Amino acid sequence: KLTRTRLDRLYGLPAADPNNGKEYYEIAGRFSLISLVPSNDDYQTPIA
Amino acid sequence: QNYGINLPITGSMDIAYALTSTLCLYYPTEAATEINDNSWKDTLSQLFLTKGWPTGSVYFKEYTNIASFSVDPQLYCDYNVVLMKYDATLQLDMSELADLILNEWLCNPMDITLYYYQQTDEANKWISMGSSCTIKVCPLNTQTLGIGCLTTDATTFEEVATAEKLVITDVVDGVNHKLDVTTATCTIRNCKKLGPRENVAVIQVGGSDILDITADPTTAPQTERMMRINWKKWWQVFYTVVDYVDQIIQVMSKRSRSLNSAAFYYRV
Repeated sequence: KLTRTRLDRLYGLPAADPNNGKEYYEIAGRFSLISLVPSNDDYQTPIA
Repeated sequence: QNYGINLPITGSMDIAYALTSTLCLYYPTEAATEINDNSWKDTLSQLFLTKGWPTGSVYFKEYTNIASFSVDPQLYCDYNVVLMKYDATLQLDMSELADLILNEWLCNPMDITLYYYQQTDEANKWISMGSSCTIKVCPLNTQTLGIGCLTTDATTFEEVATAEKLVITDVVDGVNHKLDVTTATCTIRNCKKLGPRENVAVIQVGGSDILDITADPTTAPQTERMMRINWKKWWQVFYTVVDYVDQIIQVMSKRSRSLNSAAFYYRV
């Protein structure tokens, strides 16, 4: 709700004070990364 | 008397020359479940008494499954007769079990973490026993390097088994082989086939006889100690076994390594 305005019941965070007493919004979780890594093998090496 | 020295034995042909046993049986548990009775052992003991062998000394043991019987068999007895169920999908299990229980194997431990290995005779076979055996092997030429598999890695090996309860393996003579097996559950031993064992005979309770006892594909003979009969009910099988007990005793004999005189010959 914005005081002294023509619209109330606003939705979504304002662009003025998006933090309001917090610096980092810590988010802990598990990530799985199945990627196409560029690497041939333990091959591509002199045999000796 | 003198032991451990092979000496000539004198003989003749004009001199006129021409019990206390201990029987044991191994059978799978499905027979016991099907017979629906538990007092049958007393009947078998009485029938053995009728033929002539004393009671009290006869022991019976059961195994949950042919795989359960496969891992570390125990054979301390005088006349071993084992009933092995036949199948059309598990030929190698029966073959390896009969081969292991039919011939004596002088074995040594194998450490595949600090050594290499090679064969030097036609009786050199590798026996793996455990709960989860997966033998992974990469051949090495005379220059000690991998062919078709890199020695540095181990996943690229050419496997010969996968979670097998027991697996007998043979390798090409004259070359080294680097091995990597999960030793935390399964053991690999280097055994040499010294000679035949008559103390154990196997009766294939089933159909098409498929047993081979020789590692070379050239010869696959049918030994006399390998018996085979048809079956629908286990009581018929037991009746046939007890009726022909004399033939089974005649074809078999006392173990050729515990005669109380063959000492210092790898037994007693």
